[PDB]
Amino acid sequence: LHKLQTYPRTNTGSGTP
Amino acid sequence: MAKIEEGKLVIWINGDKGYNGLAEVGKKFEKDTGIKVTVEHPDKLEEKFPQVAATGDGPDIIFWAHDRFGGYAQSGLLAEITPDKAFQDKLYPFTWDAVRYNGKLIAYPIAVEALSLIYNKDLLPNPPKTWEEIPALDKELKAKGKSALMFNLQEPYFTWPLIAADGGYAFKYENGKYDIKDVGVDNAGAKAGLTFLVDLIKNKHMNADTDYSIAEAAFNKGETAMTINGPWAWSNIDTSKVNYGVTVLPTFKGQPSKPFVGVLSAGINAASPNKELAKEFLENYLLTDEGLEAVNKDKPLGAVALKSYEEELAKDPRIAATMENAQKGEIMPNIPQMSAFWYAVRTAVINAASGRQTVDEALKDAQTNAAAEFPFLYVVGRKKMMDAQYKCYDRMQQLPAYQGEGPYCNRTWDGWLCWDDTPAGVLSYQFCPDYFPDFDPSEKVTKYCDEKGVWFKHPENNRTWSNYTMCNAF
Ligand SMILES: OC[C@H]1O[C@H](O[C@H]2[C@H](O)[C@@H](O)[C@@H](O)O[C@@H]2CO)[C@H](O)[C@@H](O)[C@@H]1O
Ligand SMILES: *[C@@H]1O[C@H](CO)[C@@H](O)[C@H](O)[C@H]1NC(C)=O
Ligand SMILES: *[C@@H]1O[C@H](CO)[C@@H](O)[C@H](O)[C@H]1NC(C)=O
Repeated sequence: LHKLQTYPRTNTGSGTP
Repeated sequence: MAKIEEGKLVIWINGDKGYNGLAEVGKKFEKDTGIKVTVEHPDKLEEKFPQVAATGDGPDIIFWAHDRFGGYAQSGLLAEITPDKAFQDKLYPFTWDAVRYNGKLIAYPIAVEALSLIYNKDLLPNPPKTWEEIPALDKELKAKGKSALMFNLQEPYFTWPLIAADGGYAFKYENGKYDIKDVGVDNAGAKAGLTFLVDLIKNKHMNADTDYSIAEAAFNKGETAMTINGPWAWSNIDTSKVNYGVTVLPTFKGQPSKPFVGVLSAGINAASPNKELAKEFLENYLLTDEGLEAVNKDKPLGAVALKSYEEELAKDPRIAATMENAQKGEIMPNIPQMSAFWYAVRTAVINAASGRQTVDEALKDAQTNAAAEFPFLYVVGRKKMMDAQYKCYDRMQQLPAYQGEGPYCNRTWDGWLCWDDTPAGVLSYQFCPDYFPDFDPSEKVTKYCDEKGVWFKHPENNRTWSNYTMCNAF
């Protein structure tokens, strides 16, 4: 498990920029 | 609380450091430049900073040990610092490494902080080399109305050296990166160290409730023969006239106590309108022999990052001891999960010491109590995005019309990033933005200009869509 993987996941799908 | 304001500096630093000495460096700066420097020491400043910086407020400069700074940088809250190599060469390379995060320097190192054993030479002319001898020493001292040892049991910084001695660690480092799946208290060594602490308490050689104030008062009044503390404590001991020494921490199972070493560092708030002033102050006033001396005269920094002044300080045996304990310890990781680690260990130690949990139960819950802290590291602020938006829409007005030949996609703000006019068929790219802490700013965002001078639309909703998926993949 790497340091960015613990964070809540920011949406990057459709309906984002 | 003094407010952020162009043409002045506001500095936060912990109330156990020489904040009045730092303010004197500020007065020298103001004398030369006309720029006022205000130094404050709010409680829990290391917890407060991200939330106030997230809305564009907070101090221009924040001082803390480097272990907090990765969390702040991952949230986009710290300015990159950019000292020249000549300046970098004035500080020890290990101190710069403590403040290097995702490839960037994110603070200026100031002091190298390690705990030492502090002892009353009149009660105890030959301090114990081992933790294991302390119970018998306490028995001997209690017959004289004294005790062997009192130190802060409420903050895990102070108990950590014993826990780490025979195998405790925060996170495994391997293949160039930390593995955060386990906190390193799930080993026999960590358990043995915490068990030794708990046993001291069960056997009445220490009291679970002892904190920084209680321990300090007892040592400085000559009631206890030893304490464990850092160099910031030395001023008050000088005032008390106890005849004290500063020495290597005791060993445990033959292994050195292994303090977690902090590099007291100064970060620049990403939101500051005074970044250049802050750089000038830190490089050219504070990080000089005269600047550090002014702070040191208020409360000792201990060992420092600046080579020229450290070489002078290390003539003092107390400083040589601080460095010996530092070299027998471990530099803290700077990763965002360090705060989670500390919160978990805090609870485990208080719970085990007090008998609220067994040692085994307390260390088991440290794993899940650490993980419980992870979502709270998601602190974000809108300022960078909004500055980038404003810049984008301005630049789209001012740039001359496209002078290439053929169909192309128009200049546009996609919501997070700015794009120029792009030829048909080109996959444009730029670095991922640092708005969200699950984003890696060394990864790339792509935006496809299709065959007709039309930007790519996501097929799920047929809306123009830049591709941020590599920013937080895996
Ligand atoms: O107890 C956990 C706490 O430990 C360290 O804080 C130290 C700090 O480094 C020193 O400068 C001194 O002020 O005492 C503090 C302990 O009270 C970590 O730096 C900190 O993040 C952590 O929460
Ligand atoms: C692209 O920009 C040009 C010049 O600003 C404008 O005339 C044209 O209508 C725009 N096209 C689209 C598809 O928005
Ligand atoms: C976004 O980029 C990733 C990485 O190149 C790629 O796997 C994915 O197919 C792209 N998505 C779209 C819809 O373009």
